[PDB]
Amino acid sequence: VYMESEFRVYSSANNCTFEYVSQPNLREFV
Amino acid sequence: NATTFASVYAWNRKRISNCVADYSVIYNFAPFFAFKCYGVSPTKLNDLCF
Ligand SMILES: *[C@@H]1O[C@H](CO)[C@@H](O)[C@H](O)[C@H]1NC(C)=O
Repeated sequence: VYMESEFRVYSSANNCTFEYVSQPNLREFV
Repeated sequence: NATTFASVYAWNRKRISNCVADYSVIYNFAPFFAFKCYGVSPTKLNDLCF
């Protein structure tokens, strides 16, 4: 980012079989 | 209910997922010239899951 005008994390596109959208000091994840 | 369909050589495909597959709303359109089903049964299509 130099807002958030770049998404070069991926290079191409494919099937895209699924998509989901929702809301996003210690934050644990499993 | 689309207003314009693509040609046969450039057929457009849409993906259906994460929704309630109510196939009964399809019958509200014009009488179908062909409704041949293979493997699946249109009578109890809503009973199965895919
Ligand atoms: C959907 O189908 C109806 C008839 O069943 C038609 O009058 C209507 O124009 C169609 N919708 C669109 C966006 O064309």
